[PDB]
Amino acid sequence: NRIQEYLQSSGLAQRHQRLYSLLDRFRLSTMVSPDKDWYVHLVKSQCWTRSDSALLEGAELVNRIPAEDMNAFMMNSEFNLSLLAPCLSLGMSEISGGQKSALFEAAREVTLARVSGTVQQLPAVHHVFQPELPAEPAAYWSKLNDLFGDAALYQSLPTLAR
Amino acid sequence: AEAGEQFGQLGRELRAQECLPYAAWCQLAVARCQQALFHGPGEALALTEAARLFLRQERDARQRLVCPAAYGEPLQAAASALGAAVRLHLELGQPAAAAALCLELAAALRDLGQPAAAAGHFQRAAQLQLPQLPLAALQALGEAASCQLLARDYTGALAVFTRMQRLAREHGSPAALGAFSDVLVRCEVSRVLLLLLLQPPPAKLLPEHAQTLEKYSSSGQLPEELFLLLQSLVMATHEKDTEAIKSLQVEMWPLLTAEQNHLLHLVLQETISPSGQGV
Amino acid sequence: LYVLECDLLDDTAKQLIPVISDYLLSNLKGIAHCVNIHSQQHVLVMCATAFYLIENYPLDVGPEFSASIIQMCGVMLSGSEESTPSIIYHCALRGLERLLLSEQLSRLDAESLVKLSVDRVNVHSPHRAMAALGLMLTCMYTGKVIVAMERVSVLFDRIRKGFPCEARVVARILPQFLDDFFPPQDIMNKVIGEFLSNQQPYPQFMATVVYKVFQTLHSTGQSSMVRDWVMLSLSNFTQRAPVAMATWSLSCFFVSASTSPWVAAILPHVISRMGKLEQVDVNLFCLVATDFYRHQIEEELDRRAFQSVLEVVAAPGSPYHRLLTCLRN
Repeated sequence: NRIQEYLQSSGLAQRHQRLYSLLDRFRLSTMVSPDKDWYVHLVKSQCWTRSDSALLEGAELVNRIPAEDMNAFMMNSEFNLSLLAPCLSLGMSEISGGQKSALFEAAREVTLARVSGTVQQLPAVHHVFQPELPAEPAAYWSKLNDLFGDAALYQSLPTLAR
Repeated sequence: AEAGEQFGQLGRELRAQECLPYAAWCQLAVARCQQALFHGPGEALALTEAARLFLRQERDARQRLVCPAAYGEPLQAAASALGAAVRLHLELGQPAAAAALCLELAAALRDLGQPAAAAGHFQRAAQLQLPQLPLAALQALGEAASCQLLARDYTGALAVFTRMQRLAREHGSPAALGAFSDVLVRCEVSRVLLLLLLQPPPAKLLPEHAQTLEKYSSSGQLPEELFLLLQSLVMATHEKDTEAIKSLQVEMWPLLTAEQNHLLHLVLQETISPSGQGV
Repeated sequence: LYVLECDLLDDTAKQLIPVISDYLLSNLKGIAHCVNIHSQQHVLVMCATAFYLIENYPLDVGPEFSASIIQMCGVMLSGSEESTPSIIYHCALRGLERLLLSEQLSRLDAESLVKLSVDRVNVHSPHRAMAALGLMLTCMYTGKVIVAMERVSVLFDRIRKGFPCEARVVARILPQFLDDFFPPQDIMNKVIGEFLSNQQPYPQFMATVVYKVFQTLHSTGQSSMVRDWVMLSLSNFTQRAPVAMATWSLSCFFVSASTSPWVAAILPHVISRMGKLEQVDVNLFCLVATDFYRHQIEEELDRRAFQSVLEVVAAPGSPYHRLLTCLRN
């Protein structure tokens, strides 16, 4: 039961379905209308995750929700920040066609909002980054080691720089 | 005869004062004198010297001092002289010397920022060398493949890599002879990366590429760690597990050359962000 | 090039143009097949001045020169990847493309090179083929079913025997291309036919093609024409390789033919999860099917054909069977 639970509690059961089927086979041997709210929920399932397999398609799905709801969609946490680059890339593609992009305007105001947001966490006073021995100041360098050493923070930087 | 020596010392003096365009012109003059004397080796040497002087001119105008006013002007004269020298060599035999001159021209073009023409000249040199020096031809084709990867001609690079693998297998054997084993390893890794990048359909999937992809789904001459990482990469790109390619790309970085690191980066990039969509 | 660019060359200077033209022909025939051997910058220059002479001085050079040079660089385009460097190939092709796009070319010469366009589409290198795709595209947008049937055919082939980058481009330009040169009924078997097949490496790219062709019909006064075709080809959709592929293609076919604003806008989602047969996939398939059935089916007695066809392959646990359960009530 623990083995079965662990496989299902992770993606291994989906990755290895044949093993899970065999284990379960051994286990038994032992004895609605598609409205706007539905669309928002569906894209919410795909565009609120950490998967980067389909971002070009995720950009189009978020491109179709109402413009007024676009801002709250991207500002809200658990939104894939990897989608911002496709969102700006696709939104610009129709600006280049002459139209007004609700997506691009809602996306650039999200990128700068996050760029400003992660600057507030930087130290108030900036010192020259010394690759050799960044240890002469104590509080400042210790303030970066727990900042650049955070997976939730460090991963957020290049995915926002893109 | 005496006119040739006069032009020779003129060119030597002009190169002494570093007015090397006129030194190359004097080398062309002494090459013409050798033509009048029907001395093929001397004419080939004179044309080689003139081409080298012109190439140094273009290098100075483009590498030493990067002059935006330079429009590759002495490069044309260098190419003309080198073509004349290659034609003379071939008409007197010695395809190895012509291949060497073509390699020199291809290297010059590659340094000057023209990967496509460099790859073409490298392939020409390899074709000139292939009947007699298969290992030299393989090295020239490797330079051609590197240049084609520089010019972002990924399918041409894949074709060149496949040709090199075939030539190495059919000439360096069964196990390779070391000097061909490294060529085969480079061919295998580069071809695997290029096939993961391009992802040919069944119509374009040649039997050789299909066999190579089958091998990665045991290790001929690849190190076991590199072979295992390549197999993991192939499975991940067939599975679309971007985290897997990210972890592998971090892991295989020290084991790959800069060229292969670039190819793996391209594979990862085309995985997350496919090209051709227009966005 | 500077001298003849815009200077109103005096009719006394009509003794210069033949000299350039004679030099142009006398020095291109000896290199027209072995360009790689000779200097790249040189041959680029004859092509540049030759193209300007035809475009701007058509009468000064005899019509033979215009014809003799189109074939002259036609063999340059027809060379191998080694016999013609990619620099020379793209210069001549774009130069010829400009020559056709400017009506200064004679009718005989204009139709002389439109034939050359179709030949060079089928080359191994994606960029040489994609560049030749542009030349043919202008050659056929300049003239405007007897011959355009062939051209659209060699477009569907490139989606089939081309790399994903090469195939995605052709798939993106097809919906406008079909909307321009054929009436929707003239080319409608192919678009569905090429969508689902075993000789189709990228049915996910063709999924957008059927979508845009359907949407450009649904919003342009043919909201019932697509209803005939989905009913016509549903039996074809029923039999298609793996069951998951069959439902996936069927699920995205109803999406392409659904007029609901929030169902016609979820095509990327179903394309994203391709070949998946999870609970959400069948749930999505049933939902899009009934919303095409319940909302926008033809009439009350046309549902019998819909009910008859899908019942054919109904199984105990098949996604089709669950669709009957929801559709029955």
